[PDB]
Amino acid sequence: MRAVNWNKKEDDFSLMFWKQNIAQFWTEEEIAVSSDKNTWVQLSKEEQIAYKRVLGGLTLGDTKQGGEGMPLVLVHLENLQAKSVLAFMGAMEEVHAKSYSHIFTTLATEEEIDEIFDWVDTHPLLEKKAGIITSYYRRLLKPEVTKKELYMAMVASVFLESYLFYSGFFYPLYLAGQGKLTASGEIINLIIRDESIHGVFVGILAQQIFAELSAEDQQEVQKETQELLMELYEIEMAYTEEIYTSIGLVEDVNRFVRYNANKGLMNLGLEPKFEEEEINPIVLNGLR
Amino acid sequence: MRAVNWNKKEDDFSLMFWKQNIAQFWTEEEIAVSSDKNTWVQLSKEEQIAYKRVLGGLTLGDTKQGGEGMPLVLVHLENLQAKSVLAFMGAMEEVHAKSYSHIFTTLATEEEIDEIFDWVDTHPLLEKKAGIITSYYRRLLKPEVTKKELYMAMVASVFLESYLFYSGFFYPLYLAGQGKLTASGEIINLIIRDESIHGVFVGILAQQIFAELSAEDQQEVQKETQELLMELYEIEMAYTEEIYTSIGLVEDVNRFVRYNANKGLMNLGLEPKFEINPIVLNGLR
Ligand SMILES: [Mn+2]
Ligand SMILES: [Mn+2]
Ligand SMILES: [Mn+2]
Ligand SMILES: [Mn+2]
Repeated sequence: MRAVNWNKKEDDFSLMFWKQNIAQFWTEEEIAVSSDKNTWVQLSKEEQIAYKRVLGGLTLGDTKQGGEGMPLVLVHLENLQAKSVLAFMGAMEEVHAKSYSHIFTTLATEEEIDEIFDWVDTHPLLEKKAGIITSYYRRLLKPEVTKKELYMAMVASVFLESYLFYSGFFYPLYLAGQGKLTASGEIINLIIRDESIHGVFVGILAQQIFAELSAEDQQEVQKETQELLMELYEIEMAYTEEIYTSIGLVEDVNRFVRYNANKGLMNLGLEPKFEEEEINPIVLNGLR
Repeated sequence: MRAVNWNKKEDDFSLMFWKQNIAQFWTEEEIAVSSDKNTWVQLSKEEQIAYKRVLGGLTLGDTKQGGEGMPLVLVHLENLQAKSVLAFMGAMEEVHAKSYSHIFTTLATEEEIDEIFDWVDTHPLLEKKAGIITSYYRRLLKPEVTKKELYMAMVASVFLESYLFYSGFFYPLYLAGQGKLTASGEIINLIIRDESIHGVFVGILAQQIFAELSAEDQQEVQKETQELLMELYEIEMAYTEEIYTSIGLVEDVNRFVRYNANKGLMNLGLEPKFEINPIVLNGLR
């Protein structure tokens, strides 16, 4: 039985990603958010509700990535150095999830926070989104998995945090770019800095697995990947309509979703499928 | 589907352990090992070989804990806050494993290091040890597991890092307690500091599951736990004889194994089953 040996490279990238993930390590106590209260109260009830709902959804995604996605993918990887990187990434998903609770403790009462998490747990589209993604992870709950199954779980993982999440990162970035909730915006930018390299790394692993497949299996997962992309896109358009109609941002959020879907495809070595638009300039200022 | 909500406690201890795990965070590059060369060369060939072999075995343990044990236990937990703690622990197991390579890079040539890892991969006792432990984890690769299966995986985890690899920490601590290889000893102490709280935490989770089992299931896992304890002990006794006879430390290491087996039992809320070396104790300072 093999032990991980870092003095002999198993690939050309795992060490670099290990060092980068460790270098970027942070926790929620590093950013004080109390100063956001002054701009929080300047928002409308509908704006506050949208903010809490999108952060509720982000918490769900990170809960599933740290608790199902990364662990089940990494268990089936044979590269021990890449496994190490995924374990660290999985830990950071739990830091991400906890940091949203750090924001909530400042911006909401205990009753209001209970309301958020109850709404998350019962929401039909969130359940549908999460259910489709985690079904790919659940297929890995067996002693031996096929590379097709492992590839598609990697695709699901890239789509979750390079793509599906951004319907949610939009609004904290949009507000931060307008000078509102900027401390919470600093936290969201730390999360995005992590997820950027999470998606690149998993996409590299996926491309390596894809190249190992038979031609028949490659054709199957190529088609399944494109179907999944557009299945999730249809659900995300319904979600954006539900969350953002009240505050007049549906089409803006949809453009951001398409932008990040193209990024997820490129992380997988695949061509863009949506027209190449510029990032919303207010969002861009929030990423600064 | 539920998201983790840290503003409402799911238990009375997960936050306490989250904060402590975080507070103890460290990486392999914090301790420079170069100064150990001066005491390394003063060891005999037999002492150097034993050192490299024990550290190879420790690496295997952490490779298995971070890549199999922690992920498969955590994926079946219902408590999302406890899940979070275990995910962080699993990440630290990879820090542990990488830190042994950091030591090797200073103390061994490239060819010698590849010899170590070849010896680890083909060693029959290490294969048997790891195979017994990871068979409890492999049982968790299915969509529905029983609480007996999850309990026994937690038992195996506690035994792995409260018990079954102290046959290995003995020698780094023994040398460090004599002023030899003290920088590597500092790394081992950071690892032990983590593993102390890993075993306690998984032991708490195990006791919580145990209390939900029927009386019949409790009887059955109690028997399996005591038999596993002694199956591993027999293998460990053979391992210590193989590793330490050349340097005259078999009986000392065996005493240390029994002491830590008792600690693993206590982490599970169980009574001790066996009736510390003072130089090892000085290496823990
Ligand atoms: Mn994340
Ligand atoms: Mn991620
Ligand atoms: Mn460890
Ligand atoms: Mn451990």
